[PDB]
Amino acid sequence: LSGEAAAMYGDVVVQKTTRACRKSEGGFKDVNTELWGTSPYLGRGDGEVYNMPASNQ
Amino acid sequence: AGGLSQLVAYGAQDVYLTGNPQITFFKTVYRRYTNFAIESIQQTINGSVGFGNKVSTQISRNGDLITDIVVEFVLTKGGNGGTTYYPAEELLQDVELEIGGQRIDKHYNDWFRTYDALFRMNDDRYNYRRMTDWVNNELVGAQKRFYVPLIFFFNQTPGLALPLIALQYHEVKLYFTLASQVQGVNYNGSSAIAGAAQPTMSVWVDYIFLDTQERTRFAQLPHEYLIEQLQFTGSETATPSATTQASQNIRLNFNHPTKYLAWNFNNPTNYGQYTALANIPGACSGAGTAAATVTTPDYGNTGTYNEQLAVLDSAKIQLNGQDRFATRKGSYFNKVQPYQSIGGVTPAGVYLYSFALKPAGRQPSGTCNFSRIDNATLSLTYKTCSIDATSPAAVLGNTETVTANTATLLTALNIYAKNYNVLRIMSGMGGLAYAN
Amino acid sequence: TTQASQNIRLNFNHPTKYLAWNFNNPTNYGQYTALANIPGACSGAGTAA
Amino acid sequence: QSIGGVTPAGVYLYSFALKPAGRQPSGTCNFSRIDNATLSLTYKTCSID
Repeated sequence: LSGEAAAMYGDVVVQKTTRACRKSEGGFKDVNTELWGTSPYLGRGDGEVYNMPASNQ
Repeated sequence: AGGLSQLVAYGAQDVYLTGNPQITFFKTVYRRYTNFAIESIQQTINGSVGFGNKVSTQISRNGDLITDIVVEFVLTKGGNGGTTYYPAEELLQDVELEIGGQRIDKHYNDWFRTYDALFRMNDDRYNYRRMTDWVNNELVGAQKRFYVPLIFFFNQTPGLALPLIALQYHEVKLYFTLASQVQGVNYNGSSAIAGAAQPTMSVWVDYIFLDTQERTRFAQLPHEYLIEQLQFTGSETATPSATTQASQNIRLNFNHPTKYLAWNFNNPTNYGQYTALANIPGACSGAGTAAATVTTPDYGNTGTYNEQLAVLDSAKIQLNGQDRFATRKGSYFNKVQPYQSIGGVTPAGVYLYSFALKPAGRQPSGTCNFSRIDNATLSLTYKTCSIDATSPAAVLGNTETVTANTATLLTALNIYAKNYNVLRIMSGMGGLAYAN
Repeated sequence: TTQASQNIRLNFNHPTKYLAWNFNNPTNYGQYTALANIPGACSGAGTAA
Repeated sequence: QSIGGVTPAGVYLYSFALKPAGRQPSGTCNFSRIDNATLSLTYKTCSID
């Protein structure tokens, strides 16, 4: 390291943290995304939403 | 004279009991309820039914709500009286619940055998056995039909009945795995029973049919249901025969607000054997006679309440490397936690620790959130298994920190967690709020 | 015939000065090594007993 | 290097601190930012009589 390179060493060479949530007081607040079939079949059954009076009658 | 001699004797200590009264016990006000009818019909099962086979059924959307689902089996017993032990739930090796092809829960035959060890109590557990075993000293060749009720989030309270009205797109289905070996039916110990018949099964689904004022409501309003899940994977233990009490740290890998943890130790070759075998009444085949052997249970009596034959000496649970509570001996988790939390009797070899005041209910009452906890561990200490199982003088006459030499076979550890999640139904699309 | 290995997962938090460990014989307090028929290494070491 | 004494066999130490015997902090391993810490051990083969 040169006098100048050394300040940049810290900023560039030394690895940065990829997981910084401490697993607490914060934690994995983002990793809980909903499980839902990511767009089901909307054919057989859609009429109970838009044509409901017909189903009830 | 008479009751009025008590009634008129009103005083200072009654001002907080009957002064300015709020309720009267002798006129009930009843609530009027929405019209519905209960109907259960058979579903069609896909796949070949048999030992070791996997089958599934997709639930026809004939009803509005799904409540109880019962899996019906017919079996012929392949052995003599006392050779079976809840064979109906052994056969139902597991069941997986999906809503629209997305996992909600999954239960295993050992759980079913652990659930009635913990939560199903009095008459219903005896009746449960009546629905799952041969309980009248029946002989080989006897055939009967069995009723194995499922215990998913939606069947034990109508309040969580599964909403088909509002689940226009996610079709609900069940996957079943059938056991390759059922004791006293297909196998006797490790030996196949020649001529044993294949089981036949059907699934009954209890549909609720609603009227038009409320059925309209269901289809139009969003819903969020607070539901339960079971978390599970197994592990093995080290159980010493002599000179030491072994320790074992079993790392917990659970998520979500957990109402309780429960576990058992068993011999994986004998379904429901959670204690050591011994040459005492009901504790092994032939017990009390010259023909007694302590390697095979007298199966119909596999369950016992004699904790002396249980392997566990003590257990402690740590939260983020710190003690969650001080170490307890094994009989605490077998007798006291279920006394304080459930109100039944837990058989020896099955243990529960609650975080909840009343885990048997569905109203949340205290939970441990294992998704915000760095690590948690179940630290076990075992009894020294130095007692000759064949000598009643030693089996029935020793100290707490020792148990029978046959306890060394109880190598299978099953740790269950029972938690909460939220089922969201939005404009016909269903799924779960948290995936952890 | 083998040299077994373990990967022990640690449960620590907070600023740590050091990690220390020992391999104990749970039946004999403070015993952290093997026992042998040499002076001070086992009971009766060096004699027929 | 860290203490300046003799440690009986079977007891092992690895320090993060330059002077762990004292109280003045002299370097630490803050496990609050280490999500998976593992101690890997290899054993010697127990073949000597």
